Amino acid sequence: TDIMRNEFERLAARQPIELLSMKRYELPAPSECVNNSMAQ
Amino acid sequence: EEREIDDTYIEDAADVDARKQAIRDAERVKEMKAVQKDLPRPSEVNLRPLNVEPPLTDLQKSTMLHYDLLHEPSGNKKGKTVGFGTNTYLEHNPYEKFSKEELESLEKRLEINRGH
Amino acid sequence: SATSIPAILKALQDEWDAVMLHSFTLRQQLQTTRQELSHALYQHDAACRVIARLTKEVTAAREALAT
Amino acid sequence: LICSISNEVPEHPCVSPVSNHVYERRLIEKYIAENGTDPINNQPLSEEQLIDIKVAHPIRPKPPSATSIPAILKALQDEWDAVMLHSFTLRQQLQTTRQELSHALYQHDAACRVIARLTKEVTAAREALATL
Repeated sequence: TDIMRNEFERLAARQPIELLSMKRYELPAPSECVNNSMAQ
Repeated sequence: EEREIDDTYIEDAADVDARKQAIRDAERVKEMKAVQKDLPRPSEVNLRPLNVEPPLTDLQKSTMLHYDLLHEPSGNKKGKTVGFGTNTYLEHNPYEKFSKEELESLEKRLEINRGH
Repeated sequence: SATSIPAILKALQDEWDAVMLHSFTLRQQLQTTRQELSHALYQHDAACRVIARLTKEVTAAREALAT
Repeated sequence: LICSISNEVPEHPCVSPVSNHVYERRLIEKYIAENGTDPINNQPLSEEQLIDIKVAHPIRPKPPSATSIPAILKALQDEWDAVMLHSFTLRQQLQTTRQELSHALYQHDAACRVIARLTKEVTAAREALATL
């Protein structure tokens, strides 16, 4: 008895797959990056 | 017969001299917050008023040579009072130009972050 | 929206990733507007020293014209 | 962890249902037998109104940690609510710098017209006097 929350939660558990997060901050690369630098 | 009065007066006179030196040291330095560049002064000229402020910056900061130290308070006060006389409508023209200015560089911000 | 939930994870990642740069860009601009303001203050006070020598050259001229 | 009446570590905690506060059973029981009231708010309370601390029921809990999903979400509020104040420090200081820049560039624009006239007048006085 819940809203959209229940549909994606039950689908995530049934499929056995967690939604991917931001795999970006850790790697990066020296030499768009003016922004990425100022974020850091 | 003075006693500990000349010492109090000497501390008061030494206090007065420190109040005159700190205030008259520099307007920008005393209020709030550069590398030496004779090539930047040479490149900027390649017009006369820009070269005058460049030598003024190199003198106060003291590949950097110092020399200029003879260029006093009374002549600056009369210069400031004279320029104030020459300078609603003036308030709106300054607010409009400030909004216009408010409306290469990216490498400096990234290096500022690398320091952070 | 109906929007897939695994995607909503990557949205919140991107939105924090964006706000981090929207906070960064607004701070380096504040430092350089203050920095370029300080370059104007040196020229402002350097110019009013150059007017004192120009007033002397005018004062020297007014004495010679009288003679 | 503490009893609000005595200040000791209560060995039999019972929470009241009028002023929500953890009292020691043996201490609060005597307070009720003195007069039927809650010590803090002075609202009416009886011994049956008081309730011992219990395990919830059948759902198993775990201790309050940084992993726990709700504790992690309240953490991200602290992050953003602090960073929002960080923006004010730079928005307010920008409104002083641009206001001082506006008056500085106006004094520069009002003064440099007088440098242009003195460079004219001192050279015109040299052009006039030298010719005579």
